[PDB]
Amino acid sequence: YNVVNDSSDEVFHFDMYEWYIEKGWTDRILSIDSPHVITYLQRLAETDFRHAELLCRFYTTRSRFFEAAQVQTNLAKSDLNISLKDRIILLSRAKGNASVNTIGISRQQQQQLNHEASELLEIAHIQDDLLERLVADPRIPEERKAEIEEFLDGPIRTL
Amino acid sequence: MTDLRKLEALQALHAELVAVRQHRFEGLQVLETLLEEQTDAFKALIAKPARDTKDREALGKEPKKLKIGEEEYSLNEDFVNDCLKLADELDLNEKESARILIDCDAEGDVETQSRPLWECGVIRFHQERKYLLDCMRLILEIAADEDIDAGLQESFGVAAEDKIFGIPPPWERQVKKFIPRCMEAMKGVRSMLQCMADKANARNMLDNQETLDFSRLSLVEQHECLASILHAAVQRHHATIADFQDFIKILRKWDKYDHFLIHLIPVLAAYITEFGSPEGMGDLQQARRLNDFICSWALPVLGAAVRAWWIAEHNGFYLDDTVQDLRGINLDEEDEQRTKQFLDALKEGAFDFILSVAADCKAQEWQDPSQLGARQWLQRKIPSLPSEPFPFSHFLQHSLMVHLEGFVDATISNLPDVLRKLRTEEDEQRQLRPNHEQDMDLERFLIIISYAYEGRPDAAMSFWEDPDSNLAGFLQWASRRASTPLVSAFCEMLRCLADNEECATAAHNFLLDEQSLTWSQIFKELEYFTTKVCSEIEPESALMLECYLRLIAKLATESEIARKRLIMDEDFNLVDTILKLSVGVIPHRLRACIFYVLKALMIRKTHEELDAMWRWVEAWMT
Amino acid sequence: KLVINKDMRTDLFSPPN
Repeated sequence: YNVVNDSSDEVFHFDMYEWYIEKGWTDRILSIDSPHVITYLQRLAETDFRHAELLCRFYTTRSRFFEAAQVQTNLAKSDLNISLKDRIILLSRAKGNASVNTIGISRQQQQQLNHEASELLEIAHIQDDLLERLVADPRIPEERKAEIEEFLDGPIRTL
Repeated sequence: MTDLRKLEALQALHAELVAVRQHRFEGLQVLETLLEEQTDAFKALIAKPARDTKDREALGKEPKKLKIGEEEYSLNEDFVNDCLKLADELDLNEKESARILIDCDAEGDVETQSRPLWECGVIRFHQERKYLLDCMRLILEIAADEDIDAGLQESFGVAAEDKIFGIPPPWERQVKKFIPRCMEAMKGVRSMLQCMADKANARNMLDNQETLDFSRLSLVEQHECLASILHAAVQRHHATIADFQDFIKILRKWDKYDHFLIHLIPVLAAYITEFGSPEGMGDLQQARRLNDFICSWALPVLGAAVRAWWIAEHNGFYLDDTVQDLRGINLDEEDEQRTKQFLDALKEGAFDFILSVAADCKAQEWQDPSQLGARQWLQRKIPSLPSEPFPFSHFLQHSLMVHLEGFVDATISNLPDVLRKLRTEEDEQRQLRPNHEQDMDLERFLIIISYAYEGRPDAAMSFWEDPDSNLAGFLQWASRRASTPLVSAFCEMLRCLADNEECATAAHNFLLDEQSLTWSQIFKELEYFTTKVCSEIEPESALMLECYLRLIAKLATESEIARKRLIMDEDFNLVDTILKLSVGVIPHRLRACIFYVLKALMIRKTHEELDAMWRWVEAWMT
Repeated sequence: KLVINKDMRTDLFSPPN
């Protein structure tokens, strides 16, 4: 592992960040002082959920809660393939992270994000309560249930 | 700014807490916004990720581009060398260590301090723990402030339960408790400080001397903050017997006397108060086991003091037989056992250690020359501090004085017969062998009482409000016929119990007749010594004269009735006696005390007093 | 923003196509 960390090959270190993510070694990746890994995540954060989650962990441990709430909220409003329940977790985290002070950011900007995440989380829970009840309902034909699961187990719908 | 880093976030947060503490609520809305952004910080007090090999080998393999979170940075042969150096000195992860160094380049503090880049990382790392821990003390301190709005006082209270102690609020709700994390947290500070001296001494045996001194100061401050946080948490009845046993074992395994022991003293005091005294876990059965458990020690004075405090605090149960159950238990045997244990603790030097700690706590760089040699004529056998620059705080001193006054009240209201028998034993010992110096237990105890009651008139008034209480009873009983040391200790106590004018007037009215000490005997002894010197003198007589002069000066500076009476009293004529004593062959201390007494008497005077003073001066100088 | 429109929906109790 010395030979690994003693390298200056950049495509290599990118390939190793991806490999650590694959194997699940949050142990060793979260323990890198470097910003090089943060910058690498900032480009692909809004591309994949698993990468965004890593980026948000780096922000939170650095008391940058508002920036994580921003990543999580945009990810919940996006058209990436994300389940409704995963979008409930993202909003719930963003709601908490925007409710606490982050230095350098105005109280107004925090509250406006904590409010957008609170409303979207309220709608998401309604949608989850619906989807669950509809799937379990004995009086609903199977043919329709599959159709319900397609349109409700994804991005959050209007009221 | 708005996008502040970890360091700037804690530094700004600290300023806000001081505002609310200094009666400035202009940042209420801004304060709550910071606690939410640093929620993950308050959860873990102090935790450094272990040095991993994955980052060590990867950092040096491709030291070209670094990715931390969302931003990206470029590593060069110069910066990469600082990461490995910082990680080795502090044993910190390469990723976390790099982030610290990156914060310095952005803020650009290398020019503000003109130091190597790798050294700044050590300071920046210590600053985080300082504010991260120091800010917690302000939260609990403000949550207990009674001079603020009740609503705001409760906001910081519930917040600390969840942010610091990790306890959710009442309106909601695998995890580890706070104490076990705090104990392990303080442990890391000790191991880190120990390894620091070993490595530092090796290379020393440079431009980093001041940095090492600042790091040691930050470490001791963080340890004091952790101790205060632990004390506050224990004050909320959030402990158990396992933590108490662990703390007792850690104390038994104590090696050297230093500031850490003085910081932990109040922790054990609060532990005994919550468990030993009937003001907490009032399980009488549980207290019996702890008594035998407390009653191996690498320092006997510590065990003696602990046993004395435990006995003093636990003797409050056996006062009456109506508030608790005391059936099928003998009293005389337990009383004799506690008495012999307290006597053994005294012989081992419990009060001596307490007095040495109290003295070392208020060690001041400069002292007023009007009180030189006061309370410094005993036989101190306890080793002193190494004199390193580790100044104490104010809240710690306040808590120490409060605990000492509480212990004094308990010992006075629970063990009067013990003090009586000790005084009689000392008297008979001094009588059967005057050539030898008996023990100074009572004098040391009175000096500790004086140190406890200093600059606190709210507590000193208790000795004058109720003249029929136990406090006034002991005050009047300690004024009977005794030796020079006891009289000097009582005079010093009276002098220190005159922080204001009301207490000074009360002491004046209580000293004069309305047997206990009276001004008549004082002036008689003064005239006797004057005639003896003018027709040798022993140290005890000089000490008594100096104590009398200091007491008179204090009463004249604090009280007005005494200043107006003694100045023109025909039966005393203190001025003539002090002048006849000063014109004699005596050391300079007595002359200085007489001059200070004259100054105090002449602090507020009129034309007639000025004329009389000038007449006396001319008559005695011509 | 809510807008009720009972007019044209999709029969929740009939399959598609």
